[PDB]
Amino acid sequence: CVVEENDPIFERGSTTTYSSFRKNYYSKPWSNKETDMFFLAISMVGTDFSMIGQLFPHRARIEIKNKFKREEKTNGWRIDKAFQEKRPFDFDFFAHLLQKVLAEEEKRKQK
Amino acid sequence: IVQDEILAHRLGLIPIHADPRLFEYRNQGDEEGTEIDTLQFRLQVRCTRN
Amino acid sequence: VMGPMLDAATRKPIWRHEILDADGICSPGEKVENKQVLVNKSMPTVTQQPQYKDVPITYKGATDSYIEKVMISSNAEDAFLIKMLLRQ
Amino acid sequence: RAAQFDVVKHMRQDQITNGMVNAISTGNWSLKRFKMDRQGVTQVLSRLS
Amino acid sequence: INVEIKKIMKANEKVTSDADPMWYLKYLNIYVGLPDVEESFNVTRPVSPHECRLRDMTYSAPITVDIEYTRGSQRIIRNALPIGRMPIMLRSSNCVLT
Amino acid sequence: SGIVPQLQNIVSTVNLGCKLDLKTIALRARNAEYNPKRFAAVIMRIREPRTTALIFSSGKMVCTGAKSEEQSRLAARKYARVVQKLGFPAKFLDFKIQNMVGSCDVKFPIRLEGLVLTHQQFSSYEPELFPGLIYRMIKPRIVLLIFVSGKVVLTGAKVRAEIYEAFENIYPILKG
Amino acid sequence: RCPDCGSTELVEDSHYSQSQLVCSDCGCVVTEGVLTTTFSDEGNLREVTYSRSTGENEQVSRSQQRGLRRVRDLCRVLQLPPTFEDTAVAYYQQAYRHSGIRAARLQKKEVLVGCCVLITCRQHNWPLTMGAICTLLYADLDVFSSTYMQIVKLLGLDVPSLCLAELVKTYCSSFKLFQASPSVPAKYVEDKEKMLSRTMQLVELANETWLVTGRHPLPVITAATFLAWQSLQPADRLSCSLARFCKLANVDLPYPASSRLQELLAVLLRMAEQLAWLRVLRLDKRSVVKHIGDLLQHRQSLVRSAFRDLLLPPCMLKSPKRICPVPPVSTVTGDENISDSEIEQYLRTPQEVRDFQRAQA
Amino acid sequence: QPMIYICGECHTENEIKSRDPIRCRECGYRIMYKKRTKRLVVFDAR
Ligand SMILES: [Zn+2]
Ligand SMILES: [Zn+2]
Repeated sequence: CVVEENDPIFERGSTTTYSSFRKNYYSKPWSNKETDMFFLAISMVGTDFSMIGQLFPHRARIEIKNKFKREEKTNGWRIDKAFQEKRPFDFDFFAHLLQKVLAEEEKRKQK
Repeated sequence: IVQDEILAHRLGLIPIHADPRLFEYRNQGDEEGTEIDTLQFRLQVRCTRN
Repeated sequence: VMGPMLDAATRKPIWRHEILDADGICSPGEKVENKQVLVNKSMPTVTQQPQYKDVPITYKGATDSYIEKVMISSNAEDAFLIKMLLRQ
Repeated sequence: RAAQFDVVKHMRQDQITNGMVNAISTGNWSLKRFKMDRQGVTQVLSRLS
Repeated sequence: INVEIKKIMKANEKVTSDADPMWYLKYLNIYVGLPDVEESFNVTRPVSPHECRLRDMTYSAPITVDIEYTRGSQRIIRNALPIGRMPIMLRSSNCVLT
Repeated sequence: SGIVPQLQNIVSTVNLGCKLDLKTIALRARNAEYNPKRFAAVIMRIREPRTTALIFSSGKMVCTGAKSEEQSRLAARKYARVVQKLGFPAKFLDFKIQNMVGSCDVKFPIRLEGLVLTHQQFSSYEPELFPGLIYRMIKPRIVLLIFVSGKVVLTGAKVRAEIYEAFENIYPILKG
Repeated sequence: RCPDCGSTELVEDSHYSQSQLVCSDCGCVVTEGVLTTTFSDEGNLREVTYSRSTGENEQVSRSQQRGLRRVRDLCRVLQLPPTFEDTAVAYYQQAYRHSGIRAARLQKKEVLVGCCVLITCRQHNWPLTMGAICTLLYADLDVFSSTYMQIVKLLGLDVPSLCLAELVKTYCSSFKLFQASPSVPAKYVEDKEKMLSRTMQLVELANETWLVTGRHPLPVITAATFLAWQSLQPADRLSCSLARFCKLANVDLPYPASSRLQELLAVLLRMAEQLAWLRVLRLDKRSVVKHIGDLLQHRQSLVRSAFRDLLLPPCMLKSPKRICPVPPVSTVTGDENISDSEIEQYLRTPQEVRDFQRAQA
Repeated sequence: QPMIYICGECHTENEIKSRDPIRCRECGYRIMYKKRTKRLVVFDAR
């Protein structure tokens, strides 16, 4: 037996209910430097959504897919420009840049 | 509101000042009636608010 | 409810459908005799074109009757209820 | 399922209504909890006068 | 309709099942209201006994009750939930003729 | 009607006539994605025609995003060449246009209730779920998404002539 | 027909408690007497249906029985007449004939029950939103809508349009503003008939001004009834808002409703500019409600003058100078191959392959 | 053909066609009587 664990809540009094029919999937927004680092990760790795999602702990796979699709639809010129230039795979400096982005977003949240 | 049959029965009981000697008996049938053996009384009353 | 089945010979409704109005429902004020219909009801036989068979409400009575009122109401089941008040 | 069941989705409202309507119209009362089987409880009101 | 029905509701105020304990359905208060007709689409409307005589329907009032239950161990309260229809005797306390 | 629709998406499949190893083509390609935990096919993207293809180990491949049948054929040939460069006897056999989706506009508002009242047996209009009316014409078997803005989307055809005739047939219905 | 003369003019006429067939020409009967059942036996005889007397209604799976009982309890909790229950169970038995429908999960069968009762209520002019139905279902509304579209594409049954007047009649009565309960001050109480008529006029105004096409009806109905409640007493109700009204009425307000309200308010402005006294008063978005009744008095000429100067979403009303831009014709494909360096660009180098293998090793 | 009826409380002449929901304007009553016929009827004073 529970003792003072739950609180009373009034919900759905059986009246005419509004037909929502909308599931607004919460997605974290995109910053400027975040967009730049996403573009450089694309230019370094390609269009492999798995590897991009692995190196983006603050993001999701479906969010990366939506961003890539919107970029291909809007800024195809910048997409091709990033795809033409290549850069070798970096791991340590990539982690340093991740820590820098963490510090930057922490300072932004402090503001 | 008064029934049609009750209204006709009440109208039938109303006496008429016509002299019966000047008229004759209606023959068998002849529901249309003739000038000699019938009389017509018109009653048209429309009630309305003052 | 079908309309009064007019006789093509005289362009007038038959003796059975004489008291019916334009909507097939008997109108108040007239006299009803034996073997006369009050509501020309027809119902489907399926429950491709629907097949309607006639089931009119005939008046069983030795003497004549006069219609005082005809009330038409509608329930939640979309069923039209027609009540005729015959007076003698 | 993990979808928690609630009574509101099964609160049949026609049960008591149909019971009352039938018991008043037909006039036969069958109470199994009391083993009472009565008939002629309700009668048509005479509108002769 | 004013005293005995409340006692009957109080006698069976709590109902629960043996399986899945800590689950219950608690009745708080039952009301009978005024006589209405469900002819309108999900709308109640005051109806006279003569109209019920004409339309071949019943002259009843919606019996509702306020309750509290547990869906997922989260207590949910309902303030107005109809549960039945009680035929209203003419010239009674809740009848429109009195 | 004076208005010509604009084809936006082309879907077409092609069989390679040989078995493929998805891990090999996903390992030596920069534009290849393969996550067997969720989907057991390889996703590739070619940039110049702006198209995306799905490759299966059974030898079937499908393309999406093309604007015309010729662009879809070019993309299929490019993907076949890519597969052949990875040490696979890919072939270009059994190529046929599967689906085409296009968009258009009428430049006047459209009453989505008069259509469902006059063409109930050809449409299923439910504004409570989706704002655009869904019209399903059976003679060409074309599905049309209509909006109050006047812009209409057509799908279900096999050739551009089918989209054109569907649009020229639905135009007087929308105008009336 | 007549056995002697052959006349086929036989008429059915009721004799003195006797039925017979007789010809009107020769008066000869061909068939007299009729056999009818007695009510003394009618109450003793029991009923037999076609399904039970053919072997059907016994080949009913436990899942089909659960589905029909679900239909029954769903139509009973809504207090539906038995005709609705009959039509719903008939539609369910008709839809359960498909092989793809019978072989499904419990969620599919439950949303099918929901869609069946929805179609049942849509048939006999009974408005009922899909939200109130999904409320009584242990499922989500997206899969419900998907299954609805699938079954209306597979069956193609009649689906009438949702009437706005009946929806207003069903939605306005849900408010507690008509009764002077202690939870609501007496200043907010109003008459049900006047509020219903005002809301009906406002939703008709919205219908004729393109405010029911595409958008959900319920937010428009809420905006209309809110404007009606405000116009019924702007002296003590203009300071309130839509959120305050929905909190007082104990009804979940639609999210876009306020925005819809704004649009309707704009329409009122486009009407207030036509009336001389209102265009001289120089009203605004707030002070336009007090004259809403006047706007409803001559709404026809007002909306005609407004449309002679249509309604579209604000996303496209930004003066689009380039409407459906024509793409360049680039259907060329070269001879056989445009270039080959693209393949060399898309492939992975051995160093890149090793880096990929090391990243997810 | 214009079919006319009379409501139960307002007593106004309402014209409705076949297969219509039985109602009346400016009210909500659902009792609809039929007007008296215009045909001639002969009565006996007996
Ligand atoms: Zn003969
Ligand atoms: Zn009236």
